[PDB]
Amino acid sequence: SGIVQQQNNLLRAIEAQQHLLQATVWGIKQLQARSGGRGGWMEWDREINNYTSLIHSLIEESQNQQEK
Amino acid sequence: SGIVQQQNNLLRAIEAQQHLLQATVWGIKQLQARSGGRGGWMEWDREINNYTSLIHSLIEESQNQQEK
Amino acid sequence: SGIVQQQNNLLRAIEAQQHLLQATVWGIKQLQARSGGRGGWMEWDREINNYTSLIHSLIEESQNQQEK
Repeated sequence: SGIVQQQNNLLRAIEAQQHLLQATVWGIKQLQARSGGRGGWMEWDREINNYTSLIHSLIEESQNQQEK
Repeated sequence: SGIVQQQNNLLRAIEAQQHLLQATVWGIKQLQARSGGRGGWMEWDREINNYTSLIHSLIEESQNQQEK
Repeated sequence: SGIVQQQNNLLRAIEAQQHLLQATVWGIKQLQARSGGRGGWMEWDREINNYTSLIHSLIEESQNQQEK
């Protein structure tokens, strides 16, 4: 199954990009900390965290269905 | 078709990550607004918007070919 | 193979999102340059660059296995 191995490849790419996205978000948080504090960013944090949970969920789902 | 359902899973992950990317971009825009204004960021906005159109396009394409 | 063409579609989406991610990272770097310099961001740069290499690698891998 070149298709299956390829699907794992795409999943790994998404996983890697998620890590990149997380580091990018962290970069922004550090900037916010300088420039203004982070109190006004609670809802933004929530949106990002929620999307992260959604993505992690989909990765697990892919691994779950991959697995048997 | 575990392969097809799995492909939808990957598409959903990309869709979710796009939402995350969009929120992340918004975070940067707010920072730019403080720190310097946004006049010098028109071309950057254009590049991001263009890539967003490209991505939205690919999502629709995937859904289009999914569909029948 | 609607599945194969669809897999290319997903790969293209990831490729496009990578370009978006790269532009987003650049946006943050410019902000850091104003607000504080970039000396303290060497390790962050390294993490992002490393994840970018990992992603580029997976794209090539997908294209490699696509190809024959």
